[PDB]
Amino acid sequence: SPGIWQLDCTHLEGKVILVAVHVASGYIEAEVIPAETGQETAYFLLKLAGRWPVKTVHTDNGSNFTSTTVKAACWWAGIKQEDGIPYNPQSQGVIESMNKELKKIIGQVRDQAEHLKTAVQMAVFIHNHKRKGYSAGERIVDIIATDIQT
Amino acid sequence: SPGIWQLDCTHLEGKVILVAVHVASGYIEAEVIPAETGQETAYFLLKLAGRWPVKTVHTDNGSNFTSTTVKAACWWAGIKQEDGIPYNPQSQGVIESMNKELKKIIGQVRDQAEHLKTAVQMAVFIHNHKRKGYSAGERIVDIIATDIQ
Ligand SMILES: NCCCCCC(=O)N[C@H]1Cc2ccccc2[C@@H]1Cc1ccc2c(c1C(=O)O)OCO2
Ligand SMILES: NCCCCCC(=O)N[C@H]1Cc2ccccc2[C@@H]1Cc1ccc2c(c1C(=O)O)OCO2
Repeated sequence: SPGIWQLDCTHLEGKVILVAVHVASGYIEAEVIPAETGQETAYFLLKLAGRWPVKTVHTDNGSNFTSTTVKAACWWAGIKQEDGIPYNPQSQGVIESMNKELKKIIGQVRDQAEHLKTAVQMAVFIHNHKRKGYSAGERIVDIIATDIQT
Repeated sequence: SPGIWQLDCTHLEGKVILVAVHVASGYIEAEVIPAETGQETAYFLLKLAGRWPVKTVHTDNGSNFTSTTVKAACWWAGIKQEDGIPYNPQSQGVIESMNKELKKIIGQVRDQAEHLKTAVQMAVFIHNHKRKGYSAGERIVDIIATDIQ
């Protein structure tokens, strides 16, 4: 559970926002990309895995599951690549709600930045610091620290 | 100390590698950029601060210290912008050693990637996971968790 992440792809302003959610905490990382390709997804995963201990990634769709570049990145970074089939059906709804929330925050900050990528990073900041009580940022750190003492 | 970061700028293949070091742990984040501008530095800081609890940043030079865009990012993200004057003189050497180490790792992986940015992210991964004994990645998490508790 401490090492499980979920990829998620949402759209805004004719661009793609690629999101990784740390399942146990709700902490996220995100980037704006022109289109969701294997190469973009692979590069995003490499960045993520150098920053947090990524053990398992539930890919967002079958194309990224299949992509040889994504498999190469997962091999390189020691990540177990899994599907994202919501065997637990509440997962689809949680992700959809998260996407709606992110789009809302982006809208609230959009005017403070010239570029969408900047607004998305502002939204990541706000999401991860939001007290809901601990923040997602506090939760991921706690969860991983607890795991290390084991 | 748990919230203190140091910016660092090094060069390779006619490009710029911008690095943030978490001082207490030695954990790093890094990106390749065409040139070190206020705008690049500001954007990098926004990314960093949304991901880790950045309280204080020791800027890498006076231009980024002065940049109004960098100040805007630090204001926005709630970061205290400080200079990077090594009042403690061992700081220059530690950073220089880190840059050398990173360039070495980059060289070791360079052939596995078409693009420099990919090699740099591989080097970040290796640096943060390297057991010295705990890894830098384990140390940053421990330090911040202790601070929360
Ligand atoms: N020079 C001879 C070797 C060239 C082999 C290229 C090759 O398949 N490496 C993989 C191995 C590997 C392993 C993990 C991550 C990336 C990569 C690379 C793929 C890659 C993917 C996405 C990107 C990239 C590159 C890049 O290649 O940089 O750049 C920006 O987004
Ligand atoms: N209604 C439009 C008003 C325009 C205000 C522009 C403005 O100063 N925002 C700051 C506020 C703010 C606060 C923190 C970080 C960035 C920014 C933004 C600066 C910025 C910097 C670097 C970048 C950017 C943009 C960007 O502006 O996206 O893009 C990629 O690298």
